[PDB]
Amino acid sequence: DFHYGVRVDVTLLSKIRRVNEHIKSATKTGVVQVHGSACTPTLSVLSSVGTAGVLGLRIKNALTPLVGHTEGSGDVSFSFRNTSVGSGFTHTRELFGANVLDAGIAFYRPQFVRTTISYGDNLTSTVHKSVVDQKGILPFHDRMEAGGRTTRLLLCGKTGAFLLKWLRQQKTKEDQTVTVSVSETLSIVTFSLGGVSKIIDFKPETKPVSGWDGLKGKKSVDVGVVHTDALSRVSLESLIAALRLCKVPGWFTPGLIWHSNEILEVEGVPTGCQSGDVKLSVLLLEV
Amino acid sequence: DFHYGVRVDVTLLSKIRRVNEHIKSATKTGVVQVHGSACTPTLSVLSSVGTAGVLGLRIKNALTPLVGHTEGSGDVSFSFRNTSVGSGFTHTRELFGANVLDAGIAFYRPQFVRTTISYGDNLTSTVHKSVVDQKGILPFHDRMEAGGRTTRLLLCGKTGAFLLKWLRQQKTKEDQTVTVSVSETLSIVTFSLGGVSKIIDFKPETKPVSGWDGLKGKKSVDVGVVHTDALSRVSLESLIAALRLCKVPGWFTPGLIWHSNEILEVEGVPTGCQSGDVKLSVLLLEV
Repeated sequence: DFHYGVRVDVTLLSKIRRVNEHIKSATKTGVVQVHGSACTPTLSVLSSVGTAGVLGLRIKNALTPLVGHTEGSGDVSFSFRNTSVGSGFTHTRELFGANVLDAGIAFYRPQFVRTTISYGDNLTSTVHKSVVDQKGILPFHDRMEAGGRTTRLLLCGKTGAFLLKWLRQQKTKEDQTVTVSVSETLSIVTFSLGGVSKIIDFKPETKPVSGWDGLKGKKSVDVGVVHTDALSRVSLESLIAALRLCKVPGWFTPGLIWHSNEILEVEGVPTGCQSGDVKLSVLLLEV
Repeated sequence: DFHYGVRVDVTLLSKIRRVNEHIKSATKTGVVQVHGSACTPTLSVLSSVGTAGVLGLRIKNALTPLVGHTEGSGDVSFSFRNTSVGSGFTHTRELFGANVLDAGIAFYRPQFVRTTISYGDNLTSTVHKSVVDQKGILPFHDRMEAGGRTTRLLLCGKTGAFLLKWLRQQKTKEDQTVTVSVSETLSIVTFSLGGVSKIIDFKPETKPVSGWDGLKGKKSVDVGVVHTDALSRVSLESLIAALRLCKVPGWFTPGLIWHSNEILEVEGVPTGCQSGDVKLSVLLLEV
């Protein structure tokens, strides 16, 4: 019983390919998910990053369901690994392949997944079957649109690169916990590790803003919003990778957000104009 | 019309896996072939090596044909690339996979190839279809058993490693032609390149021998057979790789053979006892 299938908009994925090539090593061992409404589900990839971080690439409107699916009108949630064990098959690698003509993903019994890839020469194809076994990993990203007032920071290229150079030169063989804090009194965020610190000041926006709109901005000055002092102590490896993964040239630039729920999020803030169906971020877990 | 299929003895390939892992980068872009009798065909992989060399791994008795094939009793010859263009599918990579449970290759119209792989979890599988388009590359290896008297050389580990160290330290960015010659008068083989040479002497066997049996031997002395002076001028890149590819620890050790037909062959001479169904060599083309 073929309960649910979807056709993959490969043309859309091509335009987004650059984002996938930048995060590919981090997501090779990841989890691929198909979730949201049965009508227009989201395609997303997740994977751990360093000791306590979680990457999430989420692509809306890249899928069209096949007519005659049993379970409709409500939601959908299929979660599997993109690289099945033993295999030489990486879903996202092939979904984003350059020489890909068409692609589809089917589900059936919710324990099995079939991905069909059709290559350039209108002749070569691959049909990979596997198990849907990552039900524990939820699609917990394209959410929490309300609330607003959150403590967030957006650093420019110059400051952002300088912050990264500094971070990695503190790195050793073993991981360390970095405490990141934000002062509302002084408009300052400090990175503290071992016995050294990095201080960065920012211009706080008076006007009440939401998300990142109205903080760009990032030409030569560092901007931020803060309503309570914040303090987080996250994994250094996760931080480096997070800041490196969300810096996608011609696409995203890192933004830090302090969630009410102990979580520091590194988010790719769109620098361009063709990443509307895409969200990229890394949740840094409190250590 | 499913004209011809074969079941792959993965258990046998496992025991041989070590040979495949050593030549994998050289064969990634290679050609896979199924040839010989329809009853027991040979599985082999070919690929160029440097500017003018041809690697050939050939495995006998690793295949069992499926009952009901149209064309029988006579021979078979199917030649395709192991990495189809655009794909993330390498036949040999998956045929030799560790977590492989079973595998089969089918042919049908002689233009199409299907390889079915079944992984460890008796659940994951891959079905890759492609085109049989390398008809020009013939299976020209497990042949020429007669003739005999050929000029051949077998160097020990010490001499062989010293020869390789010397070769690669002559290497530059650009390739050069190395002339390799053999003197019957003096039992000596010399490697000449640019303006430097390496001289190696060997003990020639009186007793008339065939193939490599009766020249092993390779404990601490270099052995050889020569009936006419030989001179070859092959590609240096090809020579290095050839000597490096045919040196498989616990399996093969390089042997040089001067064929009557302008061709210098670098052959993996079995060092062990479990490589009976396998032949590995590289044909060095005259430059």
